[PDB]
Amino acid sequence: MKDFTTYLSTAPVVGLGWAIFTSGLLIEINRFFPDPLVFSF
Amino acid sequence: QRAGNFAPGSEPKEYLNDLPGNFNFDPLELGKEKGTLQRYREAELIHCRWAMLGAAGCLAVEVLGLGNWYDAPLWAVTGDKPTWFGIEVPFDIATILGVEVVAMAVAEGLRNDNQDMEKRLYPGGAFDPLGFSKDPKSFEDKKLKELKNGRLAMVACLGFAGQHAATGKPILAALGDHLSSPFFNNFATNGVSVP
Amino acid sequence: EIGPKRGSLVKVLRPESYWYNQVGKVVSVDQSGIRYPVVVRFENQNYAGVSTNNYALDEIEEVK
Amino acid sequence: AHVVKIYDTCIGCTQCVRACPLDVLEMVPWDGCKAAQMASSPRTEDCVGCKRCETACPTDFLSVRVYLGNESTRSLGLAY
Amino acid sequence: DRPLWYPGATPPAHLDGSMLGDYGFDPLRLGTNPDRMKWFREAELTNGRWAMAAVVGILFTDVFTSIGLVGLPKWWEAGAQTYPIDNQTLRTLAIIEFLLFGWVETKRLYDLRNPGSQGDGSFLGITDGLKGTENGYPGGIFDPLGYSKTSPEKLDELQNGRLAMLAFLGFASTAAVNGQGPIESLQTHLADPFHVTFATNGVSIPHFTEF
Amino acid sequence: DIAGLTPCSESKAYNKLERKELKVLDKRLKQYEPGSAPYLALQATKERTENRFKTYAKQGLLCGNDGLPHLISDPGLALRFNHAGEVFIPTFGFLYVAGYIGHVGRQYIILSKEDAKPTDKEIILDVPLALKLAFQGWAWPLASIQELRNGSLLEKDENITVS
Ligand SMILES: CC(/C=C/C=C(C)/C=C/[C@@]12O[C@]1(C)C[C@@H](O)CC2(C)C)=C\C=C\C=C(C)\C=C\C=C(C)\C=C\[C@@]12O[C@]1(C)C[C@@H](O)CC2(C)C
Ligand SMILES: CC(/C=C/C=C(C)/C=C/[C@@]12O[C@]1(C)C[C@@H](O)CC2(C)C)=C\C=C\C=C(C)\C=C\C=C(C)\C=C\[C@@]12O[C@]1(C)C[C@@H](O)CC2(C)C
Ligand SMILES: CC1=C[C@H](O)CC(C)(C)[C@H]1/C=C/C(C)=C/C=C/C(C)=C/C=C/C=C(C)/C=C/C=C(C)/C=C/C1=C(C)C[C@H](O)CC1(C)C
Ligand SMILES: N[C@@H](CCC(=O)N[C@@H](CS)C(=O)NCC(=O)O)C(=O)O
Ligand code: SF4
Ligand code: SF4
Ligand SMILES: C[As](C)(=O)[O-]
Ligand SMILES: C[As](C)(=O)[O-]
Ligand SMILES: C[As](C)(=O)[O-]
Repeated sequence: MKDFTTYLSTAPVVGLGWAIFTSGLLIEINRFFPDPLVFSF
Repeated sequence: QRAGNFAPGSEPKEYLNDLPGNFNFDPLELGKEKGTLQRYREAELIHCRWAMLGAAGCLAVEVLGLGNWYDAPLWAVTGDKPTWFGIEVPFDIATILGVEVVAMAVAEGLRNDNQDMEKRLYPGGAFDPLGFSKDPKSFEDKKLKELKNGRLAMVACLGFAGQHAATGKPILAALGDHLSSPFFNNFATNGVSVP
Repeated sequence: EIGPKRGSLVKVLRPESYWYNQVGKVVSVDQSGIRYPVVVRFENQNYAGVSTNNYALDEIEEVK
Repeated sequence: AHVVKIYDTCIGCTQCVRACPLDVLEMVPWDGCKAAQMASSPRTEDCVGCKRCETACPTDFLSVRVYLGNESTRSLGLAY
Repeated sequence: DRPLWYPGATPPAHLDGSMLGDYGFDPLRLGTNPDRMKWFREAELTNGRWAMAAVVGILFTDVFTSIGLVGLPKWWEAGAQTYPIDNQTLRTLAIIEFLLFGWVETKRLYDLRNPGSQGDGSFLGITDGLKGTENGYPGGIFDPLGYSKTSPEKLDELQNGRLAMLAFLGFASTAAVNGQGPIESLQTHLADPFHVTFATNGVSIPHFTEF
Repeated sequence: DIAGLTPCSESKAYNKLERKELKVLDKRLKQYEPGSAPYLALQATKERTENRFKTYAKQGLLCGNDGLPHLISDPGLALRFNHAGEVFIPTFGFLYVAGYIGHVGRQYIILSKEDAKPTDKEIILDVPLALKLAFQGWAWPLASIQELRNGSLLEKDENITVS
């Protein structure tokens, strides 16, 4: 468990956890909010 | 000697201690070198004197009703001879410029060769034939007086050209406009001053 | 007795040295007498991968 | 040929000689700490300029630098 | 130090020192450097003091409007009613505002820089009264109500200023999505407290309450 | 009217392009029954395409002789008009996010220079420290300017140069 949590600080973590968070966030923003190309005002 | 601070409580600048008209101004910390400050004070005094003359003339033209300071040389394009109180001086366009160039050349060249660092600023002898500078205490006071009154004339003359550029009206006309309705006739209501 | 105290960190001023203006502890200032007495030790590698070097005493200077 | 130099920056590690493939440089008296040797280039007719002696020299900066010069049969490694 | 913002187990680092309205709230550690803390203190003071005199114009003036005594307009269009007025000092207002402020804001600026530093013959004969006891707490201004020993009433001022800054933020956030004024929103919310709520206006999710 | 461009509602080419797209969609939309999945997919696609074309034409965005939208990037032309969102506020939003990122990364890489073998921390990150700094950088403009006045970001010329 300890060595596993230590292993979870490398490429297989943020760099995966990161950029997975970001791809998901961007895809969800483009899905709920379909086609933005200019701000509200 | 020091006449005041531009901002009360501002930290003094050691460059300007023994200078006339000291207000602790220089904020960009120019003239810090001991050599440039002399030239810069020649600039002050000479610009102040030229300004004061120009402002006096611009005001006098309109006060006595002869016309506009902006329309002064403008006759050169129509061709009508120039006038000083309608005396109708007869000289042409090229003669004026030539005599100006030669006279300014002679006078400025004589002025430049003084090499008396204190007289390059405050000449003596023939330039004050009345002898107002003989009294040491009154001389400093009149120095401060001309410095202040020329610092006004320098700002006024820039206000002359700035006013005319946004609104073509003359000096006294714009002053009367403002004194008529102060809150309406302003520089933000020009439409050109502030975008 | 010649060079800086051992264990005291010092910087480098060898103009041609990978380690320049940055600090490094001294291994042992050579007391036997030689032109490059101060042996400084650095943790970060160089282009060659070496960690230590010996310098002259007219080149090293004080701490930051 | 290849002008080889050896500066005073040296510790006498005896490594740039057990690494040179052409046995070009020697190590004769130097007043050091533990080994007390300094490198020298007595002969250059056989030096090819491979810069293998500059890779093993741990001195910072390097103690030996090969000033590239003109080529010959030895300097071009030509068996023909 | 007065009670903490989190009641339990949240240690402050540099807020153990005495200061007005200190509840140990600084999660982002923006006031670690003492000089910047000394600046942000005056920042709070000028913001709070300004928002209180503003929310009163929105609160105490609209309470009479709802009751029907006065017919003043709401603040989200009180600015538009002015210049259409017959006697309207048109928008030479903003620039004269800036001039008249600047002249005083610079005095306060240089006083914070050199505390209590007002030349002797700098301002006509009133140089004397312009010296401030402390930063952001000048003397010559409050006529009465400062010569007590219990000077730590500044807690009331700071708490009311924070409450009024929240008040104006809520005013701007309401009059932007609720469409009505603060008093009107309050009265509709007392009328029916379950339907008029930020959940129905401001968040995008619950708008899909399709059974 | 700026740059000879016209608001994008009065563009005959823009409406012609919308009609072209809708015809191209419907020609292969008519291949499936109204109950199947592909039909619903094409229906939703047409929905958000019509939504594209409707929602753009609000607050004003100029389309040229080609009918396509053209972003105005000059501050001043986005002012005196209604174009401040074309690219003026997105600039500040990206600046905010990029600040945020650089601030957090710098404070991380600085706070790691003190412990033994910092290189390890660059291949085995301090996840809780990174999470803490990630939720503390959204005031970075305040911290940056005053950390600049502070001087804790200027290195006093103690780095490796060659000249
Ligand atoms: C005000 C001015 C310049 C102002 C500059 C200033 C204050 C600089 C200030 C600072 O440097 C300090 C001090 C310290 C630094 O750290 C900071 C800054 C801020 C940089 C110039 C005026 C300059 C004024 C001048 C030269 C006036 C001359 C008038 C002339 C020539 C008029 C001619 C005629 O009007 C007549 C007389 C008759 C008409 O009929 C015909 C014509 C020809 C139009
Ligand atoms: C809310 C606010 C600021 C909020 C600050 C927050 C949340 C900060 C919180 C934290 O930083 C701390 C503390 C500690 C950090 O470690 C963490 C965070 C979390 C970062 C400012 C209000 C600021 C409030 C101000 C300045 C109010 C001024 C209002 C004015 C001028 C209104 C004027 C008029 O409304 C009238 C009166 C009448 C109308 O008709 C016309 C107009 C013109 C609209
Ligand atoms: C200094 C001095 C000195 C001298 O000598 C004496 C004298 C004169 C006394 C002085 C002065 C004084 C003064 C001016 C005072 C004032 C204060 C204020 C204004 C406050 C307010 C203050 C204010 C405040 C708190 C406010 C608050 C508010 C709030 C919370 C609000 C809330 C709300 C909201 C959100 C929204 C909704 O829709 C509505 C409501 C529900 C309502
Ligand atoms: N009146 C604004 C134009 C933007 C605007 O506010 N339009 C009105 C409709 S003409 C609006 O959107 N009102 C929204 C609301 O009342 O909530 C301006 O001066 O440019
Ligand atoms: S360049 Fe090669 S051959 Fe020449 S001395 Fe160095 S190691 Fe020997
Ligand atoms: S390899 Fe370099 S340091 Fe080692 S003995 Fe040879 S010249 Fe000296
Ligand atoms: C405004 As104009 C007549 O000076 O070009
Ligand atoms: C008081 As300060 C460091 O913001 O000028
Ligand atoms: C978003 As609004 C109430 O200012 O039109």
